[PDB]
Amino acid sequence: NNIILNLRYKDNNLIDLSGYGAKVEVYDGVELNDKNQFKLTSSANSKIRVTQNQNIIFNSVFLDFSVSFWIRIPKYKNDGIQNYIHNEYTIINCMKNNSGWKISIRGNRIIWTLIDINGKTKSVFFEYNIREDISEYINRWFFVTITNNLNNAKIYINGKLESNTDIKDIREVIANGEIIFKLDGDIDRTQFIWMKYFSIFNTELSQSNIEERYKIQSYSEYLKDFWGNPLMYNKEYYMFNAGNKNSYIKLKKDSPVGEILTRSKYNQNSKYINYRDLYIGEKFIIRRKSNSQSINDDIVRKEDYIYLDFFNLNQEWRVYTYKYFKKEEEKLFLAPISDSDEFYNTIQIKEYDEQPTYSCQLLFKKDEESTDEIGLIGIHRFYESGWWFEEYKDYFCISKWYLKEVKRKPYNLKLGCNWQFIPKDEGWTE
Amino acid sequence: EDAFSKLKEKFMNELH
Ligand SMILES: CC(=O)N[C@H]1[C@H](O[C@@H]2[C@H](O[C@]3(C(=O)O)C[C@H](O)[C@@H](NC(C)=O)[C@H]([C@H](O)[C@H](O)CO)O3)[C@@H](O)[C@H](O[C@H]3[C@H](O)[C@@H](O)[C@H](O)O[C@@H]3CO)O[C@@H]2CO)O[C@H](CO)[C@H](O)[C@@H]1O[C@@H]1O[C@H](CO)[C@H](O)[C@H](O[C@]2(C(=O)O)C[C@H](O)[C@@H](NC(C)=O)[C@H]([C@H](O)[C@H](O)CO)O2)[C@H]1O
Repeated sequence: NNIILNLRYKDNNLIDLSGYGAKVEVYDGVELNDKNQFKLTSSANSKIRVTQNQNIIFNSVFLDFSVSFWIRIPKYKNDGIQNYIHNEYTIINCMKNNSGWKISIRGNRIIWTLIDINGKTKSVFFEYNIREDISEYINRWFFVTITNNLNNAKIYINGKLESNTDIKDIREVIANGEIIFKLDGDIDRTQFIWMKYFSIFNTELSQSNIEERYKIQSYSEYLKDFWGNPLMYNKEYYMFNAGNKNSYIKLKKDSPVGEILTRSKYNQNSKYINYRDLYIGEKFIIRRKSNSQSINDDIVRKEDYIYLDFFNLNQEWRVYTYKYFKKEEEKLFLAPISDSDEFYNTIQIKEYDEQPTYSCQLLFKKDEESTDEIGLIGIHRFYESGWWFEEYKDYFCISKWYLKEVKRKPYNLKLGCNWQFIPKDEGWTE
Repeated sequence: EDAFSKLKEKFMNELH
């Protein structure tokens, strides 16, 4: 409600479904999908022009409005950190007679600029850290909302207030110009931005309305990968533990188990950046257990029954749990595909969290029918060796312990039963 | 073959 522009995918196109029937021109250089995602590149013809309807009556000038959208901003090039930090570029422009708003990016900053008839210019921005071992923001879908009052220009991220500027010094802003979606500034030939669900409202939205909107635009039947795109069957993925962020799974040498190693890090000499490597450890692949069920698309849904496979020695291997583990946690068995009575191979994929998340849980069961729970896949510190000094070592494991900890509310984000799946993505190079 | 049987044996060695 109060919505005055609402860009949505429809028949190989973007259209205003606000109910005010704006004209939208998508040029040949914009990539679209039925997931409502669209891509702006460096190309001259990667642009969208939106003309607001001029046969219906709207405000000539206005300073009580809001802009909502999701964005996915690719990681800096390691050898391009100078240009990234310094070179500001517009992504969305709405200016008639040298006044109105624009959205722009300078490296790890997203910037909201107002300009009045007089030419007074005020900005509010949101900067994310590019020294984090694992960023919540770099190359990942997140939710932006910018509200405007007479007093305050606010930026909310994933439903939470983050930045505030005083804009009482600005009285008059023209908000009825053409909205041009286009990368405009000294960008690299390879620069691009993904956006979805771009909306404009004729009101300043409450924090409550922004958080309800974050939760609804986040909800799906289907699970999501590390980047925030839909999780897929038959797709190569690396595995991230949300509970042990700097951990990764590797097949132990001459042993059919998964040892947990520490992620390698950014090794070059830039003082401005640091990250943990993401494209390390075993390459996993998700398979549907059943083909007799209806499987029109390759999208992984909550409560689906899967096999969890990985590649070893140019062969597809599988993750099993031993059937008879008396202990509270056991090392998983990583071995070729095999009908063996001594091991379970069936996983149900769960979402125990009720807040928006990209994490999922992996529940071993007897059969698709059996109603009893064996344990959740996680990580555990096991006794390795020593009598005087005791060596302990992390292994890829199952645990009954997790079954009780997933029931506690608010959901414990720190549990090692919380996994994300990371495919190779052009927006992350290391 | 029983290459899988040699891994099941190594797995049993691994978890005590
Ligand atoms: C710390 C520990 O050893 N925990 C293991 C637990 O150990 C038992 C005793 O400790 C507690 C406890 O967990 O704190 C004591 C509490 O008082 C109990 N809870 C309550 C309500 O009071 C709790 C209960 O077990 C649970 O409530 C339910 O059962 O147990 C511990 O003191 C004792 O110590 C041993 C010791 O080994 C001996 O050397 C010594 O002689 O004394 C005793 C005798 O052996 O052992 C107790 C068990 O016998 O036991 C449970 C099994 O019930 C687990 O093994 C638990 O360890 C957890 O195992 C799970 C897998 O099952 C994971 O491996 C957990 O590690 C990770 C993970 O989730 O993957 C690693 C993550 O990095 C970490 N998150 C981080 C760091 O970000 C998460 C973890 O979820 C978060 O840290 C918490 O939010 O843990 C691992 O902790």
